[PDB]
This record gives sequence, structure tokens and C-alpha cells, in this order.
Amino acid sequence: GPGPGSEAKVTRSCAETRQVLGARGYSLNLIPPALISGEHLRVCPQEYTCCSSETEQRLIRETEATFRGLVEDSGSFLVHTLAARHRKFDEFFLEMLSVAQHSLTQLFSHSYGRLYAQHALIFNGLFSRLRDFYGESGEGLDDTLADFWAQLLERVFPLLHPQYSFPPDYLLCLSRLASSTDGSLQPFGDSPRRLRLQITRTLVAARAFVQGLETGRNVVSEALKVPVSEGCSQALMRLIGCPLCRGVPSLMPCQGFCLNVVRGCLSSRGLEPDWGNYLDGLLILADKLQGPFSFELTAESIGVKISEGLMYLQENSAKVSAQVFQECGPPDPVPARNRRAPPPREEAGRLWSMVTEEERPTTAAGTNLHRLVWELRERLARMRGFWARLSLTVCGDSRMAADASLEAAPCWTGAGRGRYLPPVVGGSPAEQVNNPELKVDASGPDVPTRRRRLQLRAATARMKTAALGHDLDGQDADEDASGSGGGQQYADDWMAGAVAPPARPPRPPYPPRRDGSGGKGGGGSARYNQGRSRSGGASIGFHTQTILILSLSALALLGPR
Repeated sequence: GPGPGSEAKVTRSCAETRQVLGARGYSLNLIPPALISGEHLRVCPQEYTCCSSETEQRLIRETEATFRGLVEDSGSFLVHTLAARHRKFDEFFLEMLSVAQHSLTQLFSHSYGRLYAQHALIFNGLFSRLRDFYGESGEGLDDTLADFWAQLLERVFPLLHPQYSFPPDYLLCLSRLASSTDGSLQPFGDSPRRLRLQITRTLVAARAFVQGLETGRNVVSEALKVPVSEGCSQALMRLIGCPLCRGVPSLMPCQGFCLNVVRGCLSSRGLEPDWGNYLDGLLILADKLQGPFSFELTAESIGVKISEGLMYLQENSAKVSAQVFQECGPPDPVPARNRRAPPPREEAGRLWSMVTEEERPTTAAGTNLHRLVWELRERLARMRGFWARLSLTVCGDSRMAADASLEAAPCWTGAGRGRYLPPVVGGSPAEQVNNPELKVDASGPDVPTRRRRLQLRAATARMKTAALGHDLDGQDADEDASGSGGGQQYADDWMAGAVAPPARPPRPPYPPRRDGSGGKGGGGSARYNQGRSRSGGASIGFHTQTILILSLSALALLGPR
């Protein structure tokens, strides 16, 4: 194949190797000027060499460091963007929570006057619980939304009818009436039904999205904590450092040889098949938050849904009075007057009024929401192939080292030169079992890969279910249904140690695993500890999150006390 021209030089000259590695800070006395009268090579073929064993080991470490730099920088970007998506999403929610709250204060102070002003804490208290629910700390928002209307009927009604006496029996009656006469649509119309349904189902869809982004952030952050195997460091030495130790720095690796080496180095790709399903859960959910579960629309609509209920309260005041002064007790005599009511009192200070509507935010607020869901949708989708791109990037960079040539021309194949022909395996560790250059047994994926793969699926199920507007009190079904899911299994370490008269610290006979371990003390889900297990106990380390708890058994040795 075609390639660049070369200068005639002494065959396998190690002086040239010294020029290349001396620039990297290698001690010059570790590299002879000509091939050493020994082989000294263990990872590279065992032949005469320019590398002392120290030089060979330095190259293994240097190539491993170069490898890690290309993976970690691309991972730091993904972690950074996941944090950026998270922060940007939360800031508009916090903003609209505050903007709606002020606009409601302006709306109700003028439209309802003292009826609102004396009770503003109740209306603003709701907003604090909208935020607490968003953070999963105030999940009892549904009861807060029910109590909101009970408090209003208890406290606004006596101000509408202040001629009547309201002992606590009537006040408590008014608070109960709201729950029984909302069924008849009298004290607030159907507004309580509108308010309670829209807010809760929108917030769980948004909360699921926040939880998903955090799940991804923590999945990727620990995926980079998967160590580089010693087999990878040796395969990387075969990739780059070996022809240099043979005194030929011009030979650089075939892309197909490289891809197999790098794919074997990346066991973290066990996260990949659930990474796609996890991002699909976010993407479907993101589309739902654009309109029917748009929180920014919901936030403003709170004002209208409450104002409608308070208008029904004033309109149906006579109808509510008919219930209050029969169910709570008889009417109070009052100094009612006939003929004509007095004219209303006016104020010397200019009074103002305003009206809110259930319209989506406009101009900058509307376009920021539109851009938010565009940035969330495109950036998440593009990073779906991240785990595959890790393998392609490292070997694309290695191709460009020899950009003046093609693999049609001879390239380095680990132990020699030519064109690489064996196949390149796919992704996940399952395909790395078939890897011809760096074989990896898929039976033992790394701990972050095992634990975080589970988290991706749990998030997937919740986000797709919440996309329907379903509460997050559902299940981890992959059918978006109420069927049960998750569970997993756990094992523990039983230990025994006499408390008295001997004071022996606890030690296992054996940890009873699913199979009972060597002591055969198990039954699948059952775990048994046998033998001289007096003064026994157990240590349980949960596998889904690092949590460790202890227990003890009342089997103290005691002796002939």
C-alpha cells in the first residue's frame, strides 16, 4: 500500500530509540546505542532489544497513562454536562416557583383584599411544599392540597359572614365540610379537583427527570473508577512500545489491532446496553414536560385554579351558608338589615387590579423552556454512543499518528507488521470473550459496572412510568405497569466470639452465602450458621449501596456461672 518515504539508517539502531525516549525523560544509560547482547523482553517478543527491563516497565506505565488520559477527559465532559443539565433544569423551576408566588400575592391581595391578606401564610406555605415535594422531602403535598381548601373554608367563610358567631365547633365543622361538599361542588366548585390533579402528576414527572440525571451522573462518575487491567497495560505495550524496543520507531499500529486492544481495556461498557434504555427514559419524559406536564405552565395555572375556587366560594356563599347553619348547628341570630345594603366603602389611595390566565410562559421565559428541552433532548441522545466512542477515539488518534500512510501499507500488529485481518469484536464485556488480542471473561464485570447497571434500569422503569403522569409510588416495571420489579438479593457474614468467660472477638465459622459457602449453611434465600457459633451474630453489607449493619444472638457461653 502507499506510504511516506524513509531515510536509510542502520538497521534497528537503538541510538534512535535513545533520541525518542531521552526526550521523554528516560535515563540514557537504560538504552544502549545498539541492540543489547541479551533479550530482556517479557511482554514483547523475546529478542535482542534497545530496552532494559526498566525501560520496558517505564513504557508500559507511560502508555497506560496516555490511554487513561483519553478516556478520563471524555468522561469528565459527560459528568460535567450531566451536572449542567441538572443545574439548568432546577433553576427555572426555582425561578417559576418564586415568580408565581409573587404574582399570586399581587393577584389575591387586590381581588380578595383582607380575605387574602390575613391568610397569606397559607397560600405561600403551599409553595414551600411544592419545592419540598420536588425534592422528595414533602411527599405529603396531596394532603396539603386537601387541607389548603379546608383551611380556606374554615377562615374565609367567617369573614364573608362576620355577623354570625363561629365557635371552634363551627370552625372545625367548616374544615370538615370542605371535604364533604367538594363532592357536591359547592364551596369551591371543581377547582380543588383541578388543583390537586395537575400539580402532583406534573411534579412527579419532573422529579423523575431530576432523579434520572443524577442516576446518570453517578453511573458515569464511578464508571471512570473501573481500573485498567494489567492485561491492558501489556496489550498497550504491544500496541506502541514494542517496536520501539526493537529499534524501529516508525512502525505504528493497525486500527483493527488497536480496536480489539482498546475494547478489551474497557470493561465499563457493561453499562452500555442499559445506558440506552436509561436515556430513552429521560428523552420520552423530556417530551412530556414540554406541554401536558409542563411545570412552568402548571406554576402559573395554580393562581387561576385557586382564584376560580375562591370565586365559587363567593358565588355559592348563600348555598354554603344553608349547609353551615344546619349541619354545624342552628343559625345565630344576626342584626341583618333589609331594604338596601349600604354602599361599599372606597379608599383614598388608588386601588389596582389584575387577572391571570392559564397561558404558557412567553418571550424569554417561553423560549428558554423551548431551548431547555432542546438542549436536554439533543445532548442526551448524542452521548448515547459514548461507550462505543471511547473505543473509536483512542484508535482514531492512533491512526492519525500514521496519517501519511494507510493500513493498505504495513502497520504494526503487536508482534510484527503487515495488515491486520482478524475481526474486531463489538461492545460490552460479552463480546470481549471473543477478543483475539485482549480476551476478557465476561463472568466477572467490575464492581461499579455491576452495581450501576442495576441503577440505570431502576431509573428507566420509573421515568417511563412517570412519563404517563403516574405517581412515583409505582413499581420498577419495564412495561410501565403496576407489576412488581427490582428486589435483587443479599448475603451476609455470620461471626461468633465468646463474650464471657473468654472474651474472644467474633470470627466466622463461615459466611452463609446463597449456596451456604463451604459450610453448606444455605437454602437459596435462607442462610444458616452452624458449629460452635455460640455468642453469634451477623454482619450485613448491602450490595445496591454501601450500607453495613450488625446483629447479635443471645447465645452467650456463660459457663457454670
